[PDB]
Amino acid sequence: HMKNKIVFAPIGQGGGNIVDTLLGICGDYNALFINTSKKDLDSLKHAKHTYHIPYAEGCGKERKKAVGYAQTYYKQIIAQIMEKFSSCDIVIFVATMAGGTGSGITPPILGLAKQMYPNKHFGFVGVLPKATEDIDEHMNAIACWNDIMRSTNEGKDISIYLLDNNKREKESDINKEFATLFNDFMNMSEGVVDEDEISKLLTMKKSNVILEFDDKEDIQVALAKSLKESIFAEYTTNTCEFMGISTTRVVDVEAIKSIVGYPRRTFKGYNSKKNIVVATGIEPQKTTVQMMNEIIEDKMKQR
Ligand SMILES: Nc1nc2c(ncn2[C@@H]2O[C@H](COP(=O)(O)OP(=O)(O)O)[C@@H](O)[C@H]2O)c(=O)[nH]1
Ligand code: NA
Repeated sequence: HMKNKIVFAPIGQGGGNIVDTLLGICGDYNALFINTSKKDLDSLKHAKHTYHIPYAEGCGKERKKAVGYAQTYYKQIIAQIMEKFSSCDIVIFVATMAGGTGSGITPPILGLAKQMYPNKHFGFVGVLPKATEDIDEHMNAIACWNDIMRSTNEGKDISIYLLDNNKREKESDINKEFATLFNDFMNMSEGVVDEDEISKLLTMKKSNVILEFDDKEDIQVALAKSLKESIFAEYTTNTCEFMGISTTRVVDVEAIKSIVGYPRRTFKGYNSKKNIVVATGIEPQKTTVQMMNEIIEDKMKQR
């Protein structure tokens, strides 16, 4: 259905882990696993389709060697995706940003795919490193972000799911939680948020965030705890474009808007299992990303 409309393009070990985790939850998705490391690809649990960059191996967080291996295979990689999954409207790229092949190869491949196939929708799921990681790791994530900004009109051309490894102790938890959040998002159509409404949310440009909250505490309090604990990178703006809401019981939607952010269009529905809010079209969290430059400059001066 909506899930078969989506094809993931995980690039690198971390991005491969996330999509693999998601497929473990639900195999209704499509994915082409891209990596310089044949080892990582062979070690995947649920990869039916993989693409090993020829004559390549793991790049040990060196993004310019990743490009070295990949640059000549960019088009065929895109050929693989678009012609094997020709009936997929939405191509979501998934990559960690501090790595070598995820960080260095995703922005050229994404940017090129945009130009070759203009009428498909493109998403980017990126993962910000922990603050304790070193200069190179942060320099890689800055370079990754900037390459995508420069290739997508500052995030305006694509959907952005921005994740923060600082928000959890284990990277695996980030993997599990996002995989859960995205699939719950996709299952909102089970008064219901319809598929076209889910489609609108999913394909909305700029930065998207998915939130779930409990029905114990007050809803303003309950959403506040979700925002604070969100695996997504923090946003400082107070508006968004489209908002999806699917809850177990009747809720004050305006309270949700005051806490999560004010949308110009809302889709509301009900489900029997989760209380989920999706904010889409949030301005790309450049402020949160800018902090990496602060880490770089503070770690640099330590030397
Ligand atoms: N959330 C999450 N982050 C990861 C994972 N693996 C790696 N990372 C992050 O990405 C960086 C290493 O990227 P990795 O994907 O292993 O390198 P790549 O294969 O060259 O893209 C580390 O600094 C981590 O911050 C993962 O499985 N989950
Ligand atoms: Na499912």
